[PDB]
Amino acid sequence: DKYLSLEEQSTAALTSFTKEHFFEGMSKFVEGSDENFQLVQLNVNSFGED
Amino acid sequence: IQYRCEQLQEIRRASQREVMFSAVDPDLSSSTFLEPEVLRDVREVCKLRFKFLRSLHDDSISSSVHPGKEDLRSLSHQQWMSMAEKVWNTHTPNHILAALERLTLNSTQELKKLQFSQAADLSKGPSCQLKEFSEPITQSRSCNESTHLDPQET
Amino acid sequence: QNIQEACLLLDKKQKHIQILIKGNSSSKSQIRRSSVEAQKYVQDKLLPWPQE
Amino acid sequence: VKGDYDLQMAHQTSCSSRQDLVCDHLMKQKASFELLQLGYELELRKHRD
Repeated sequence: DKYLSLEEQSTAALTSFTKEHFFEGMSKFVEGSDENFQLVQLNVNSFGED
Repeated sequence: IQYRCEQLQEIRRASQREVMFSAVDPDLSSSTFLEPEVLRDVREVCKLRFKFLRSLHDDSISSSVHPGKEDLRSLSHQQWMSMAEKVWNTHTPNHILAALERLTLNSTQELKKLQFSQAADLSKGPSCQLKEFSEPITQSRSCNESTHLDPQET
Repeated sequence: QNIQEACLLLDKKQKHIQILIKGNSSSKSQIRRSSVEAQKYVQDKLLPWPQE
Repeated sequence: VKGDYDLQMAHQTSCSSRQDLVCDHLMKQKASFELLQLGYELELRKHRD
């Protein structure tokens, strides 16, 4: 039980490390890459609300 | 029967020896504390098994199924079994468990040090003070002509 | 193209982390069973012999 | 466009290194469990003899 509790604390420390730097920032960065390699012809009309 | 009683009584006397493991203060430099033989032998058996598991993982990510790697894996597993059985015959179960508890504690402190070192980098605003990251490792000075743009241009 | 290949590598590594987490949880459960099996063998098979 | 791809590449390399660190820790934990499991199998064999 002592060994298995230390191994749970090791697993909890690992879980904290995985939460802090995989979840809050990664999901947003992958979606934008599907746009075709069009050398941005600044065509006025289509640039949205940003 | 008498020979078996003597063997079990020797394991019992070996179990009674308290194994002192040294305190892990992080800032205390290099000092000469001798590692317990059980901690060394359990660490080397765990490290041999870790290298074997890592070799299986690297081969699952690299889609290069090179067929000549199976015989070397069987040899590595037999070499691990023989060393692990040697460890279970040389050291008492209590000492092996206490060495594993110490190894788990060390692994937990390595993870906490990695959490603190990355948090200190985010609070500095964009001022590019390229101070003295000193030591490591590599520069294998061999290589040829090629034009590689020194890319730490801000 | 390197950015796309690196995304596929990130996904493969993520699947392997999930397999390892599940494997370690199973191994922890198996160590607990093996402890109970060894104690039960001693109680049911070894301890009766002195009376015979 | 050049400055954006260099930024994405640097970010992915950092994420890949952090995944390898998590894998290596889970494999060290796995190696310790398999040593303990072999210990029980060897004990049960001695009990049978």
